[PDB]
Amino acid sequence: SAPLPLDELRTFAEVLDRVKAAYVEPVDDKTLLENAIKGMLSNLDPHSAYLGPEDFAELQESTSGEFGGLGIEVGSEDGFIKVVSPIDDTPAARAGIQPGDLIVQIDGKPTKGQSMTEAVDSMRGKAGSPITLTIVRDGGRPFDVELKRAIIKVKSVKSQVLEPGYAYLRITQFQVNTGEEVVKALNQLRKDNKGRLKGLVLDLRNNPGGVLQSAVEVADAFLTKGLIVYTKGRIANSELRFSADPADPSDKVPLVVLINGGSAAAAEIVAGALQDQKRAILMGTDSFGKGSVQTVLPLNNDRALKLTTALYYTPNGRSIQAQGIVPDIEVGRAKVRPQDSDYQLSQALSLLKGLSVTRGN
Amino acid sequence: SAPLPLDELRTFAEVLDRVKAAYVEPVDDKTLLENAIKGMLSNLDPHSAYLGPEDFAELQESTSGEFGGLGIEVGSEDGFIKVVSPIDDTPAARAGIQPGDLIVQIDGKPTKGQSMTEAVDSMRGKAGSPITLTIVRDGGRPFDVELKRAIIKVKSVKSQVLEPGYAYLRITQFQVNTGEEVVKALNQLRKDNKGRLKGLVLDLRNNPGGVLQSAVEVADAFLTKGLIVYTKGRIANSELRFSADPADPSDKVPLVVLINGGSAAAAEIVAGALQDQKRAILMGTDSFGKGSVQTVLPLNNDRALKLTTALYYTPNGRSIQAQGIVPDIEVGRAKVTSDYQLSQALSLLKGLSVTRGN
Amino acid sequence: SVKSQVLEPGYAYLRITQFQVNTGEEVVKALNQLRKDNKGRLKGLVLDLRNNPGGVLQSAVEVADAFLTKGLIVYTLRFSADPADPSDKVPLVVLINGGSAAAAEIVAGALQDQKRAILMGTDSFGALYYTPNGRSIQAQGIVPDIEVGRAKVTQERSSFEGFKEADLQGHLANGNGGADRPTGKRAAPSERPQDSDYQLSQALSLLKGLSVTRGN
Amino acid sequence: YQLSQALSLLKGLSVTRGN
Amino acid sequence: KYGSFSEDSLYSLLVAELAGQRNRFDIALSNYVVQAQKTRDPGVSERAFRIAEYLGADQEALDTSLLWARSAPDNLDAQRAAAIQLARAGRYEESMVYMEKVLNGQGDTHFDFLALSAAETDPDTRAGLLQSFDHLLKKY
Repeated sequence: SAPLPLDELRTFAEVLDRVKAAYVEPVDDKTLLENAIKGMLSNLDPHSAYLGPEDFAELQESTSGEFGGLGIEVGSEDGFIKVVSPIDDTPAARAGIQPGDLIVQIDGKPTKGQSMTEAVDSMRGKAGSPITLTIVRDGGRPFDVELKRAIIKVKSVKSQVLEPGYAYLRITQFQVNTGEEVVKALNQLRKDNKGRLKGLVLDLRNNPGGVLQSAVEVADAFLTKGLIVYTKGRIANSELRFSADPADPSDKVPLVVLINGGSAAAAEIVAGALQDQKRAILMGTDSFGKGSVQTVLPLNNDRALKLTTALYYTPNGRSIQAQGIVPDIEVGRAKVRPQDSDYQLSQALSLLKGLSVTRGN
Repeated sequence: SAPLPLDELRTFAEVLDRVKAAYVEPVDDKTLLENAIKGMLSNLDPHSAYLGPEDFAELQESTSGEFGGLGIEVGSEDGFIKVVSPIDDTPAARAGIQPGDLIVQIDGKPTKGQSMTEAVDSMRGKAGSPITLTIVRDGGRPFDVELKRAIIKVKSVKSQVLEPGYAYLRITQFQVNTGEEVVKALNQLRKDNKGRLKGLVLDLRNNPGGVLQSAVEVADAFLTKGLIVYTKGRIANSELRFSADPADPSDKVPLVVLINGGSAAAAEIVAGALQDQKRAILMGTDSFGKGSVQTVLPLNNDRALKLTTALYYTPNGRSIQAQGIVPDIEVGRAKVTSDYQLSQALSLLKGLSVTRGN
Repeated sequence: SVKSQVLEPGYAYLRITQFQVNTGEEVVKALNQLRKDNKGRLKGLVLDLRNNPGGVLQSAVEVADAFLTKGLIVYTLRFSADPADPSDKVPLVVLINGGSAAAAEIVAGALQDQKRAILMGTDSFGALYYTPNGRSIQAQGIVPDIEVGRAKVTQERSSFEGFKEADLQGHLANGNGGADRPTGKRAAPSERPQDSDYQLSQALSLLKGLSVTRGN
Repeated sequence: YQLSQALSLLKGLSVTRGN
Repeated sequence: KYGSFSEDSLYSLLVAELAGQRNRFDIALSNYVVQAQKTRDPGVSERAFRIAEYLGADQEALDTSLLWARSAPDNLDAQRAAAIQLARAGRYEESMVYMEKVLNGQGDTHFDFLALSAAETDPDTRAGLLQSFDHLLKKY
């Protein structure tokens, strides 16, 4: 059929032997091959990693709840540890960290080549510990930012009423049990406006994502027909298809979802499902474009490797990871109630009012 | 009698099989083997790396001054193309294009939409290949300029005269002939003063490094005896020592050497050779502080691997790796109420000349 | 009058700025204290005889002799040189700026004439007393062989810090086994006299250069 | 401002509805 | 266009290369012979046969040469090397068959040495080989 790439294997073996022979430190073959595994996994896909025995044990059970962390969720798509999203209600967000900016060094250690997992692990620490991050803002001059890491506990959902008849549902992060809270907030809001609403500006911006089950629950809340997300990957078990229950606490309210450059996989799932099913109107800026799903594959003996086993897909053929979510209307956030604060929210609320008026009664 | 790493190779084979049979995108074996080579080269120490075809070619262009180009170095200023410097005495730069020229179009595509690096690459190409570019100056009608790509030698050492009797040599980078260049400069330098130099301020601030032989050659050009630097490594060939020829064009003139925080291995070699030997006054900030002489071993393919063959040691026997040189004067960049550090160096040189009298 | 300091591991700073009967012994006192603070002969002493109105002539002669052991300090009645020099042999860089008048410059005068010290700073203020050579202090005043006008130097803080190889992960250990210094936050615990005053910084830098190239 | 903002709503609203 | 190593083939070839570089050449030859048997690919048989010939063994060389020649019928050098190795063992009718197969594609041919190797066997085999050679001459 086809010839084996024996030339490349021979070249690798000879390279290994020459590296062992002509190196400074006495380096044994075991370390060389372990580094080979680590680096092939790293170069193949930045999110993938080789969780060895001790790392596997650490992943099996959480160490402790005392450890806090900056909270920012990062991604190595740019070659450095890029800040995909500073989670709301967190010291990182309160600082000058803005999604899309890089992190060159952490506490004085450059992160030009180190893996994302190592950088994130070094980020987490004891409550109240100071830390200095060197952040390259849109290719500008690097600057140092001092932050105090602490335990992170972000309320999932926040329901306000921008105007009698108009709601506003901010989803900070897709933690567990987000579906229950979202449904309860929708119910209490519906009660607030006498069991009827004219709009609901679901604010999924600067969202670092979360549990896919909770995202599917949220997308179900507003939907009664069609699928939310379906996965694709080479392994047999890669495909996973999700459905929407007919019941809906939304009550057919016209919707406007706001998309900011800090959107993540789960927020992308909800936004893409709502947009593709023609049940919403995306209004913010472009999304981020992260949809890969990583599954830990058990190894031969008390080892494992986290590899990107599949990627998500919105109900249409569009793949969120490849292109992200492209909103129907692109409104750039800027300074001019929550409406009076940001330009995106004011534009969305005005659009909802205009749509309500122009639809007739 | 050393057994092969049977179990470890078993784990490697299992890992490669799973990676190929689980990763979403169909990835062929050759890619994963190349990634593994890159990984086991890069994960040992930061500087060791695996150089592919393009990386090896560009490194070869780096360590040797000559490279294919138009004889002009340019850049982008706030999204606008401006001519930076035409290299003198280069056939490609004989066109003598006006400084600050804004090339609107290169190779049939406007400069807009592509980064300055992409524009430079578009200008760059195989030697002997003519190119045509479109330029507009001061809002005038665009005109076509024809240029001839050729192999241009790039100078690495720049010489100047700051004060009558005092000079200044800046080594932007260490290349194959850099040492020789330095020597040449020194000669013409003394000619500018009719054969008498009262001092000299070598500038090695922000010098990323280069070939070791060039560093040894420049150090010997500034030296007249003793060992300049000696390398140590596990293998036999790495173990090496260098010397200094008695000849010295410098004429034993007072020397002040500047080292910044960006003075990497090759510049650190010259700095340490001139410091551990009482021959020059170091002044500045601590150097980057890396000593590891690497070797570009050529593989059966065009691509090659760069590995940290050995460390180097200064004449005193102290290794500068991971700690860096500590300048004697220890001057930091500041302002006086243009180059404060160089002004301090010149003041120190003049004061030393005066206190030395005749 | 005297006031000592240690600007560097081997570079004392014996301010005088005033001459009196006491200073004749206090100069040697502070010199001994500096010798004990830094063992062995110092690398170089900066005698900041600036803004000094003057004082008792004999005390000036005593200080001069405490710095040099030979020669005639000033002739007009002449003052000789004793064999005892508590200063040992330190490269002395006396400072004169314009307030150096009469007695103060006398201490400078002899030194500048005996080559034992270098007069750094702006020109000095300048019966009659003559320096060891024919040149006097009233005929033309003291003209320092190095003119360093007073100035202020303000270091600029860099937001971005250039990492050293100590920061890079998995860097090779030091060749000689010595400890590797990390690149932590760097600041001045106290504003040193060098960065505050330009003339003193120039004097210290010249002393360091002289010591590194020329012995002592 | 007022006219320009209405202009966005003048057509931005219609495209959201489509036809 | 490039085949893909199975897990066992990859592991065996890796350990074989390591053994060959560590001077344990017997392990390399054995692993390469087994991989030539299983995979049946040209390149593996090529490396196995070159290793076997360098070492100088006869049985492994013959087996690997046959596997290589069958796996790369296009390669005339493979065919003639297999014929030579087989002739080392006293078989020559297959040697002449392989020589004829090479004769289809123009290239260097080995006839005199094989004739010398076949002239020392039993009279019947040499007579049959000479008859076959004469018939081939009638065919050319």
